[PDB]
Amino acid sequence: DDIYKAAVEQLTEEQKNEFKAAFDIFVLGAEDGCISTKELGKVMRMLGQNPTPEELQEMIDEVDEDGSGTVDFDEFLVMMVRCMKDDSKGKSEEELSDLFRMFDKNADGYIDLDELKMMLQATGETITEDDIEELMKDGDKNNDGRIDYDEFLEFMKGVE
Amino acid sequence: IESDLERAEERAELSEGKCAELEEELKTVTNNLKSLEAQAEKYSQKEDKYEEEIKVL
Amino acid sequence: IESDLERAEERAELSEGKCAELEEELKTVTNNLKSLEAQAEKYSQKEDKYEEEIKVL
Amino acid sequence: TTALVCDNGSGLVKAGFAGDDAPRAVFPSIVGRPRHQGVMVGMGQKDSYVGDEAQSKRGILTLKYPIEHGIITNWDDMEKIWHHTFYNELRVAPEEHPTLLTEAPLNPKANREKMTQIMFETFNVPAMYVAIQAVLSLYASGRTTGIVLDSGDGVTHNVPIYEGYALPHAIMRLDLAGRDLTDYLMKILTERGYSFVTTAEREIVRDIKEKLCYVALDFENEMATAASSSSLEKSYELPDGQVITIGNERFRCPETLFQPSFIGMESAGIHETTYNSIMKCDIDIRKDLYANNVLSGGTTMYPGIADRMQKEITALAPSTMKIKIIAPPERKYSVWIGGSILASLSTFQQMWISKQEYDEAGPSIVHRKCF
Amino acid sequence: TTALVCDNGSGLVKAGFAGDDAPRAVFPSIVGRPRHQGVMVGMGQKDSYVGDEAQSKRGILTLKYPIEHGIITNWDDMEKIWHHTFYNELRVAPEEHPTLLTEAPLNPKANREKMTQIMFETFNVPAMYVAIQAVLSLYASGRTTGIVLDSGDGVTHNVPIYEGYALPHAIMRLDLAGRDLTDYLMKILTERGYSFVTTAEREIVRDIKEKLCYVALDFENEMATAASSSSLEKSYELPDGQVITIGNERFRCPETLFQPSFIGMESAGIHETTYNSIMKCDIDIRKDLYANNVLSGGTTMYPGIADRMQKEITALAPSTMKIKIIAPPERKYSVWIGGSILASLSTFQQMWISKQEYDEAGPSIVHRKCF
Amino acid sequence: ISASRKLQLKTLMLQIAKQEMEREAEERRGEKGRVLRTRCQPLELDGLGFEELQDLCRQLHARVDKVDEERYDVEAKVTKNITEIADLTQKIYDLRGKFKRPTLRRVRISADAMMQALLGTRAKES
Amino acid sequence: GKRQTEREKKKKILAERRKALAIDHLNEDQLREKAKELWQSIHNLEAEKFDLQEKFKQQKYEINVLRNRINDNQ
Ligand SMILES: Nc1ncnc2c1ncn2[C@@H]1O[C@H](COP(=O)(O)OP(=O)(O)O)[C@@H](O)[C@H]1O
Ligand SMILES: Nc1ncnc2c1ncn2[C@@H]1O[C@H](COP(=O)(O)OP(=O)(O)O)[C@@H](O)[C@H]1O
Ligand SMILES: [Ca+2]
Ligand SMILES: [Ca+2]
Ligand SMILES: [Mg+2]
Ligand SMILES: [Mg+2]
Repeated sequence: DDIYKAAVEQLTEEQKNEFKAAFDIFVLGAEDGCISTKELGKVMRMLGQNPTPEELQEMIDEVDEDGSGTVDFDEFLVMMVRCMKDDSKGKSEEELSDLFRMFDKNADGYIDLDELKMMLQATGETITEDDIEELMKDGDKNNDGRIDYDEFLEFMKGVE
Repeated sequence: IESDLERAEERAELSEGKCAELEEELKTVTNNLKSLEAQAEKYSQKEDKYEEEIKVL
Repeated sequence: IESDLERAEERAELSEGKCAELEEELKTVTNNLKSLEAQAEKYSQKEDKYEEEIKVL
Repeated sequence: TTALVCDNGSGLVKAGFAGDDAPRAVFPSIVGRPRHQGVMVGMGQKDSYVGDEAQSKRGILTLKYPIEHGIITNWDDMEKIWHHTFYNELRVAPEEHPTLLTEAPLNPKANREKMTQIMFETFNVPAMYVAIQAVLSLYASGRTTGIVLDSGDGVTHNVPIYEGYALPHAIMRLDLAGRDLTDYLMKILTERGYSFVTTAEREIVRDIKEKLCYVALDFENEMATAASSSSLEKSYELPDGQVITIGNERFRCPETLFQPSFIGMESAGIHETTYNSIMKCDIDIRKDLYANNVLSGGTTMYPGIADRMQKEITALAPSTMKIKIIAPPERKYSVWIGGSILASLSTFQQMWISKQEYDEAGPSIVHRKCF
Repeated sequence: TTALVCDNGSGLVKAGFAGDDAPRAVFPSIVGRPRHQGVMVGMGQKDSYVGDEAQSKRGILTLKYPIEHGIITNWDDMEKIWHHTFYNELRVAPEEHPTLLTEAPLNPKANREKMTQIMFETFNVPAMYVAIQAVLSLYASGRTTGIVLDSGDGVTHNVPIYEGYALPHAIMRLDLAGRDLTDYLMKILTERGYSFVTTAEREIVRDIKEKLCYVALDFENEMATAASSSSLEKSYELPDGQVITIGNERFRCPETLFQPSFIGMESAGIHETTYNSIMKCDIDIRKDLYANNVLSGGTTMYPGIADRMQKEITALAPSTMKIKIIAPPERKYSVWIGGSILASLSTFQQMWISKQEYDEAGPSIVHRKCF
Repeated sequence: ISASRKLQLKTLMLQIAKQEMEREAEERRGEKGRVLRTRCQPLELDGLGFEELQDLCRQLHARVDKVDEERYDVEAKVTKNITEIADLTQKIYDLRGKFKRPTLRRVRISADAMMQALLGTRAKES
Repeated sequence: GKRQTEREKKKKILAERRKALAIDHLNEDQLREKAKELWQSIHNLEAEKFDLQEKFKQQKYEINVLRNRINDNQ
């Protein structure tokens, strides 16, 4: 899933052509071009089984930035990688707790913004201050500025 | 809207609790003031009596 | 639910106003009580001096 | 380091670090096991909720105080209460802090020895000291003489002190206190129809007593007035609605203090045991004790008691002496404030019972020079 | 492996694998032998059509429910229903799947013991567990407190729960349910001329009740309005034509729930047995039960019941408490959704009655610790 | 950065933190070994008659008993800490678990697995 | 007997943690052997003690973190 999402985001010819051929096969009644909810359900029914459409609708609108009943590109990628769970949610609880306690040099059970940004500098990866703000706001559940282990895991979801 | 209603309810509850506490505090301090005022009146009377006693003795 | 939420928020606002008024009352009465405590201490000193003079006489 | 000024009490445990103005954590001392069966799985249901947690789940618990009258009747529960107090309400391990417990006068020795043995073996404190609950209340008033009436919730005791020299032959300990007043109020409420029986509803009756009851200046006049007019009937809303109206039960509950014949006790009220405690003292320090009568403890917070007691003592005492009753507004925590002051003194720093001393003489060290 | 969350019920058997949102197969629990003679040879006529097959051939059958009021009165038919449910509606052999049956409160012991004996001897499951039908409905709501009124088709029971601790002394089980409402509707339809007698036509009356009846907000005003205007008369087409018009029978059929004197029952309605069930609880958890009243079961799907019940309880309850009635849209399958959630828990995985345990203690194991 | 890009950013963050933990453990082990070397000091054996060796043995046994009592104390502390952290972890789970029951579906097979079941071996990438 | 249980626990701590010392029957050379064995025993015991201290420190750190997270969530 984690490999597949990244691969299909900027895929070469092969599996994107496979998706296109899947749609070409799906034209037996459903031809909306951009997969809507009704066409998605029609495709799933013509497959040969009667699954609960709740998973289909969660795929089609839940992870979406729009949730309009239609299928986007990265949204379809999330749909494809969502059947299984291969992305290890940003490490494991033991690893995350160890990295947070070494992160919590102040041993206060929370990560202040100052040590947060200092660690971010220590990362050395690509810098994005808007992404820094997004991560902080993910840690702004009670909006106390500091980020506990709960919110730390919250924005560590799917980190591969 | 349900979450909004829950937040409104909890805010109202906190405000009412603080109001009750303030009521209790004001009651106590006002009772203290009343008692002290009565004591002060009695003390003025006692002071006049003591001065009279000083003069006569 | 929407109507109930609106009523709850209005109740919370009213309670906050009441709490502010109670705070004002509490501070005023506290100041008055301190003033009367000082007055009573002066009363006590006067009584002490009068008692001593009575004993001497 | 800093000292832990704990104060077991009976009804409210008050604790905090030495040198402050108010206790850090104040919470009822009750340990309540659940009594029903429990059907939800994985709800995380514990086997005993202690402290202030069991005052919120009291609907399905059976609260039971571990301290009856000063003495401790259930040592396991008391150990649980202490463990909670140290670890969750203060979050300071006891391995690095001296402790200063408090104990009522004239209590059984075994209680005090077991207390020190627990503090030294289980919690493993560096050094602990046990002090009489009235001397601290005298510290807090900033006096050095005076006769202090410390009417707690478990036991009411009356220790006279002069110039720092306590008079051991004049301590009058009486076992009427707030708990008996709660039971008597719960018993006289039945005269209107309200029946409280469960050990959880005792807390509701306690709240009624705290918020409504007051001490009458003159008992017969109040009984006559409440029986003609209706200006006294104050109402109160139970935890579920159904408001109740308390009539002349308001000043009849705390009147038991001055007439212990109401609950069948033989002894004289708190207005006459103070005068008796004074009269046992020497003839030359009675004026100072008359002028410096100190009130403390929770139960002396009834509105209008500092006037009733003064009127009664003035009736008993000779007409020439001046009767003055010291009633500080911080009455409830007076013992703990005094404990903080005592623990903060430099002269007191060598009176602690050091652990090596306990190892050499056993728990009976507390009765020795280190009192 | 996965667990089978079966739910016998009385009127509709709901089953499905643990961990889903809705039961996989829902079908009436009726077993109907043919009653006429039969002349065609080789037609392949069976001796008993069960489940949803007998709702299509009901014209020549005599349908008879094997569960009267929660209890099971005809064990052979119930065994047949279970066999059908396992093999044809789910197609999973029971030799490789744990089962989680459900049972009404206060049912006879012998029923439960026979149920477990059948499941262990005939179908030979690995492990089965029996749960009270109301705790599951409380699971599905995602709460942990609240008093749940589970008005099924067989029996209406009202189990209050607080903080996961069920109160066994406050369960009020009443035997009025959907079946009695069907019979009463079939009895009052005769006032217009329509006579339904056959056990097959009871199904038609049930369909009329489901599609047309509703609970009136105020009974007398509706009775007065339906007797003057004609805005209520809704028509319905029988399985052969000859449409019928239901007048004030619409809200008189489900009114029996709030006035069981209509069908001659003495007890009080579902609006007053909930208040009585609350008042038996302790005085400190009544506010939470008032605020978290939960509805479940099929019969609570009448349009307009969540308002009538709230109005009635608000009339009975003290004016200060807030009365809230939780009526999720997935009411019918609430018990089964809760059953799926409970079977999917890791903490619950060791509560099953393993087969070796049954072999050692006999069928009476169900009353023991493994409840 | 893209969503995947910031996921890789946090991945590098976790890698840096893991390296920091590795060096922390290495320095912990080295410094504790040095500290024990300071305490656990080797002593001479040769050149000593019977009495000196017997006295050394007595001292060693006394120190063994003392440090064994101390080890019991620290082990009891460790056990208490284990119990307390287990209780805190369980409380954390209670506050943020239990009611987290997801949509357990046996019909939404894996996209590769479901596609194979409905088509044979069509799905072979995922 | 719970108080008796803890008292016998600490008594066994004071007694059983001490082991059997036998060095006088061991000749000067065997005495050196016994001294070496006791030396290794005490050094390993102090190693265990230090490891216990460090593990307790880490456990207490995690306890602080979890309790702080609880405070945040409440
Ligand atoms: N404001 C109040 N008015 C009347 N009674 C009170 C008040 N506060 C506390 N009490 C009574 O005093 C008791 C608490 O006494 P306290 O001084 O805490 O006892 P202890 O000496 O054990 O600490 C309570 O049980 C209550 O009955
Ligand atoms: N939509 C509806 N409106 C009114 N009544 C209904 C509706 N659906 C079901 N019922 C009644 O509820 C009964 C089904 O209840 P159910 O919850 O299946 O019982 P059980 O607890 O045995 O499963 C039916 O007999 C029917 O009378
Ligand atoms: Ca969309
Ligand atoms: Ca930090
Ligand atoms: Mg006290
Ligand atoms: Mg049911």
